[PDB]
Amino acid sequence: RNLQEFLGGLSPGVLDRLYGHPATCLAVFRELPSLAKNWVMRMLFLEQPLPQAAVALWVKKEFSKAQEESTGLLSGLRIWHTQLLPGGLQGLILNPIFRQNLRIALLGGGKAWSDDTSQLGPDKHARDVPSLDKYAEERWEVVLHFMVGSPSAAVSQDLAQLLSQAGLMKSTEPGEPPCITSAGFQFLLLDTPAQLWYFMLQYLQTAQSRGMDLVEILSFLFQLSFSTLGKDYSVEGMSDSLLNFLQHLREFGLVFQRKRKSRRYYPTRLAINLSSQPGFIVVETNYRLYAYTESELQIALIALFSEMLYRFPNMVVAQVTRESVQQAIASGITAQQIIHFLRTRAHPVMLKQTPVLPPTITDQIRLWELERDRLRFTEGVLYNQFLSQVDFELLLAHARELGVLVFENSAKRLMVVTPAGHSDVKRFWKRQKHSS
Amino acid sequence: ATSQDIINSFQSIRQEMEAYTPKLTQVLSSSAASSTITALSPGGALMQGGTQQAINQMVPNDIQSELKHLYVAVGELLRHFWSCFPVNTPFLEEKVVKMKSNLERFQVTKLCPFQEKIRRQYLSTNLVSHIEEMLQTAYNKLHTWQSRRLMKKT
Repeated sequence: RNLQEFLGGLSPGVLDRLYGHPATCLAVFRELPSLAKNWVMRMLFLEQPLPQAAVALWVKKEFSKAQEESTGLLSGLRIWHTQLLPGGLQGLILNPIFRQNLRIALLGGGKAWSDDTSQLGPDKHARDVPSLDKYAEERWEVVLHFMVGSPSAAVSQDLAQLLSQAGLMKSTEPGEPPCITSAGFQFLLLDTPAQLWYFMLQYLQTAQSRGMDLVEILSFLFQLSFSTLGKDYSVEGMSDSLLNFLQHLREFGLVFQRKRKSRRYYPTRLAINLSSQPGFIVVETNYRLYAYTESELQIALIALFSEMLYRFPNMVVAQVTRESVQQAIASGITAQQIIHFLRTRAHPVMLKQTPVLPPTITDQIRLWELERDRLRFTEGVLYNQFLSQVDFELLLAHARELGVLVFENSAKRLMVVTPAGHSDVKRFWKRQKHSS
Repeated sequence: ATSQDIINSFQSIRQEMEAYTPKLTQVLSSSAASSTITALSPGGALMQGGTQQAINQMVPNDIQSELKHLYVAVGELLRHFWSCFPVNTPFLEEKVVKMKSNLERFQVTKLCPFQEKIRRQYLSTNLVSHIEEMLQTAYNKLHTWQSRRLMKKT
């Protein structure tokens, strides 16, 4: 799921409380479509509602579908609310709180998002941007290795429980380590910003168990999203629970902090990328992958759907075979996920070509994917004992009404239904003959 | 161009903008934004939606055929006039006068009844404006050339 889907199901009060922070409003505005942004900007400096027809006349008739979609999305997000214009007309005006916060974020005004940074002076143990990036990469690699099950990576108990609640890994028995499921493989194949966003969404969903304020967590996350890289921020000014949540972020690599009691925290590159690098995989027409990577995580991920051939100290040469792709699919990974992963990790050299990946390789992978699903199997019960067409039609209509029909053929008067509905169909058939 | 007032204005604006601070509220106002939207709304000053809305059906084709015939006549007469121009021989001096007389006779015979018909039917299109402009330009050019010819004899 995406941000818009998550925000659609929230109550109006929660949405209004979210708009109280300028950082949240900017993120919501950037998540809007291109057409919606122009409407928001035009209505930013308006103190009076506008007629619905006047707004509808801005976009041409041919692109009315995009206008309708944008209007529906804005109404669902409650960015604007319809106003009862005098004379029976309907006026459209943006939410005053959202508009005020957006103007504060853009034009200026009010207090800063962070309390202060120069009160405590320069950090005694400050790090650099490459160090923060290395720390974030190490944390993410440790998390993903713990997802795989490598003993070298050990995380906190609550983090492991969160993965179990997310369904990526299941713990069949207490004490024994959980096993990664197909959903875990799909999560691994996802892009890093997508993985971070999915993990944050799962955290937000499970936050209701801990009784934490969703609005505060969302506002803090959005503030971290726009935070400048390499600049510390004041820990003070936050509730006790949020700091605890921040500690979990410290385990996730999004936020770096020297000590729990330290008053300085440095947002990392991964935290910035959460709101939204060059790729290290070269794909050749002969079904060969050349990866410029050294960490065991990427090697394992590539070996999930490919056969390894050579491992030079700074290079990995692998071959994409039919058997490897079939094994990966049997593991639960679809071809679309593999193609997306290859495109995301594609080397910058391959970006020169008009297609990111050669069409032949993608077509071959997709065809290999369809090989497993070529045969369709449906367990059920077949009825072929119809003496008359009229009797067959009534039973077929009853089965369709029950919604247990699998296959119908009026030409030969043969039908196939689910075993669960077989008892109901038999009871219906007996009643028709007995009552006759 | 002007006196030292330009330098005074330059110094005044330099001093005014030397101590400058950004503003937010004073940049725009609700009334100004509403007026701009109304102007930019369809049918506004900058968004005039008329643009000869029904010109294909306005001034019916019966009048349009007569207008085309008058346009062709004016074009032919002015082509003859401009072919005669410039007048380098005394023979062409009388020919241009005859062309001017023919133009005036054609105007009186056709445009005035055409203008009366337009007024009777109340057509908002300024069809006569182009013909009047062409005739006025030709008359002004002829008058200027005659004045120059008189001046050359002085």
